[PDB]
Amino acid sequence: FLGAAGSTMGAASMTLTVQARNLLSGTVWGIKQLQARVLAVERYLRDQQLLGIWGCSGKLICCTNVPWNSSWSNRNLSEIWDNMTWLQWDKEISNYTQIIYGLLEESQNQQEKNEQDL
Amino acid sequence: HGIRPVVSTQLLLNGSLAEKEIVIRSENLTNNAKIIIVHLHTPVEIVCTRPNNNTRKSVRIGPGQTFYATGDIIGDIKQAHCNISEEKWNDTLQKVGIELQKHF
Amino acid sequence: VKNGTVEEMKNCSFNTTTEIRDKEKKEYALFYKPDIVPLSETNNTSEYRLIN
Amino acid sequence: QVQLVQSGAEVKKPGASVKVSCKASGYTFTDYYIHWVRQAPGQGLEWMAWINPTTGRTNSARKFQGRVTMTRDTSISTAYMELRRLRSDDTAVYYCARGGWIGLYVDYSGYPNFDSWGQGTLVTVS
Amino acid sequence: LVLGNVTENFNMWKNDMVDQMHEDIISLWDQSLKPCVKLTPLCVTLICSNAT
Amino acid sequence: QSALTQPASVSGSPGQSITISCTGTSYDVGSYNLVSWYQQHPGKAPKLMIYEVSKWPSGVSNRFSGSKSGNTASLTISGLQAEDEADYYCCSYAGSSTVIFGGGTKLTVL
Ligand SMILES: *[C@@H]1O[C@H](CO)[C@@H](O[C@@H]2O[C@H](CO)[C@@H](O[C@@H]3O[C@H](CO[C@H]4O[C@H](CO[C@H]5O[C@H](CO)[C@@H](O)[C@H](O)[C@@H]5O[C@H]5O[C@H](CO)[C@@H](O)[C@H](O)[C@@H]5O)[C@@H](O)[C@H](O[C@H]5O[C@H](CO)[C@@H](O)[C@H](O)[C@@H]5O)[C@@H]4O)[C@@H](O)[C@H](O[C@H]4O[C@H](CO)[C@@H](O)[C@H](O)[C@@H]4O[C@H]4O[C@H](CO)[C@@H](O)[C@H](O)[C@@H]4O[C@H]4O[C@H](CO)[C@@H](O)[C@H](O)[C@@H]4O)[C@@H]3O)[C@H](O)[C@H]2NC(C)=O)[C@H](O)[C@H]1NC(C)=O
Ligand SMILES: *[C@@H]1O[C@H](CO)[C@@H](O[C@@H]2O[C@H](CO)[C@@H](O[C@@H]3O[C@H](CO)[C@@H](O)[C@H](O[C@H]4O[C@H](CO)[C@@H](O)[C@H](O)[C@@H]4O[C@H]4O[C@H](CO)[C@@H](O)[C@H](O)[C@@H]4O)[C@@H]3O)[C@H](O)[C@H]2NC(C)=O)[C@H](O)[C@H]1NC(C)=O
Ligand SMILES: *[C@@H]1O[C@H](CO)[C@@H](O[C@@H]2O[C@H](CO)[C@@H](O)[C@H](O)[C@H]2NC(C)=O)[C@H](O)[C@H]1NC(C)=O
Repeated sequence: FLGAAGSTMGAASMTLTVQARNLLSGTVWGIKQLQARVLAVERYLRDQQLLGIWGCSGKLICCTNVPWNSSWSNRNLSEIWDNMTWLQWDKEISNYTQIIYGLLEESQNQQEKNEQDL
Repeated sequence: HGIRPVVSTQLLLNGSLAEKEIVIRSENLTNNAKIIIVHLHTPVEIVCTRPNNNTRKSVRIGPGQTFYATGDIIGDIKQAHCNISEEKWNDTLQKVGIELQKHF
Repeated sequence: VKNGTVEEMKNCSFNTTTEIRDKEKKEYALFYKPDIVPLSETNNTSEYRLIN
Repeated sequence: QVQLVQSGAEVKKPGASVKVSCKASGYTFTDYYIHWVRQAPGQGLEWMAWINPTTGRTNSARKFQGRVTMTRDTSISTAYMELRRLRSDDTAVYYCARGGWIGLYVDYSGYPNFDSWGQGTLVTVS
Repeated sequence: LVLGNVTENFNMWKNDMVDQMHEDIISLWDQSLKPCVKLTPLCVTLICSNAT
Repeated sequence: QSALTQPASVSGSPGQSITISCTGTSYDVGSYNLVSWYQQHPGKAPKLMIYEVSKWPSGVSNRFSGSKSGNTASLTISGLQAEDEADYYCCSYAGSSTVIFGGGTKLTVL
């Protein structure tokens, strides 16, 4: 399920479908378990929503035309794929995520205005 | 809005003020039964109190469960009352009068 | 009272089941007049009911 | 001017009872409280009780609860103080004084603003 | 499943799972007593022997 | 009995200023706005000069003034004439249904 943790970005770029699969299950007892069973679908729907706004409904490694403002990392590829791992990298880029997302939304939408004109 | 769920029967306590002026609102003003709602532009500061100094007594009713009731009274008994400033009230009442005369 | 007009409390006493056992004892309390209604089927004013 | 008149003097044995009077004039006698205060010779003042003229419901310090009876007679504007079980300690001068106004919406009963006294009556327990 | 190249922090005394477990077992305890007999008439006077 | 402790006596001479005080408790003096002062001298019933902390009755003695802070109430004199020779008493509403007095004190003049 999560054996790819601690590995490099190149390593866990493969077997992402292993993590993508296992996010739904449950059955019923009353007060809490039902509350524990609408959390799964709600979490999955939110994570799919944010991926679908950015034109990335295909659950691949989705690639984007929004520039990497160097202030976000000020770091180079050579120090990243060879050694660095996902959680450790996430602790860095986490300082800018909410700013990044809206740019993805709008860029998807200008790509949309470009596609429609016929 | 932040709704204030306070309860009252003849005067709307602690409510939010009117929009810009005293406004009257009703389902059908011509009908008697439709209870009209009058919304005021300025508040009238009411104050109420009970001068008596009650004290509470612990009576026991069966196993484990208590029941409270008023014991003696320590002060000298007086009348519980409410107070409203007259000059505010009469002026506000006349303003409601003109807003009623708009429709009558 | 001889004179004046104020609220008054109508001191009342009742035979409640006591804190322990199904033993009984007497107890007293005060009740505002709207909470109390005269009972008596005969013309007597020494016996009262709660409005419940 | 407003003034209160009092009994002359009393002499009693221990275990007996004493009644002292306090008649007032010059103001509407029902509109003010009456405060009773005791003065032992060459010693501190001891406040004793108060009474509302229009009703009963006296109250007094715990030294004298269940032992002092209090009434007023509306006919002749006279208040009366009853001490029922005397001790040798109770030898002192007894005063009556007019208290705060009897408001119908505010509790002025406990207010120390009394401003008109009697002559003081000397009670001797011997 | 074992993770090969990871490291984490743990805290016994700030752990949340205990603060849920207590509520769980208190609630499950309370279910078992709801349909059962309530006693209450047993509070009556008890006269007992002088066993010696 | 009374919590209104008071000094025993003072003394002075013409033109001086003297401040009497009484210490009560948080229950009575430190909770209510109803301290008052009284005086008496032999052969006479006592007399009022300060009521409700600092206000004056009819006529007598604008000279006297008083105030309270914490559990302490005070009466202030200045000029200190011969008529001020009297036994001054501390008084306060004691909470509940009771007023309570202090021990009293003599102003030795002049
Ligand atoms: C909600 O709203 C309610 C209202 O609807 C409200 O209830 C009201 O609250 C107020 C505020 O708390 C209460 O006000 C009190 O009123 C008391 C009574 O006041 C009236 O009566 C007296 C006496 O009147 C007689 O004597 C005068 C002469 O003095 C005559 O001219 C009169 O005609 C009258 O005559 C008698 O004989 C007639 C014969 O037929 C009778 O018909 C008649 O009934 C009488 O028996 C008047 O003096 C009062 O006037 C005062 O006010 C005017 C206007 O400001 C002044 O110009 C005037 O000089 C007076 O000051 C009024 O007419 C008051 O006693 C009380 O004030 C005193 O007590 C309080 C409490 O202790 C003190 O804080 C205050 O400082 C006052 O103390 C002085 O007086 C008392 C005794 O009166 C003394 O014990 C005290 O030591 C001090 O006197 C000494 O010092 C004086 C110098 O400072 C000196 O002058 C004195 O001589 C003495 O040395 C207070 O004002 C009101 O009663 C409530 N309403 C009712 C119905 O009770 C309620 O609070 C509200 N609630 C809320 C939550 O908001
Ligand atoms: C409304 O009613 C309520 C009751 O329902 C009233 O509340 C009561 O108020 C009284 C005050 O009048 C208060 O009495 C005190 O109780 C304490 C016990 O809890 C006592 O310790 C205290 O005694 C000390 O103070 C007295 C003077 O106030 C002295 O006479 C006595 O000797 C004690 O003094 C010694 O101790 C103190 C403290 O250590 C020290 O500073 C002194 O120097 C001295 O050494 C009082 O008896 C009740 O406790 C109150 N009850 C409740 C339940 O709160 C209320 O006042 C009423 N209000 C109105 C407006 O009427
Ligand atoms: C209410 O009435 C009851 C009696 O019905 C009073 O209770 C008595 O009080 C006196 C005075 O302390 C005692 O001698 C009796 O022992 C009490 N009797 C009982 C049965 O408790 C009570 O004091 C009254 N209270 C008020 C506020 O009026």
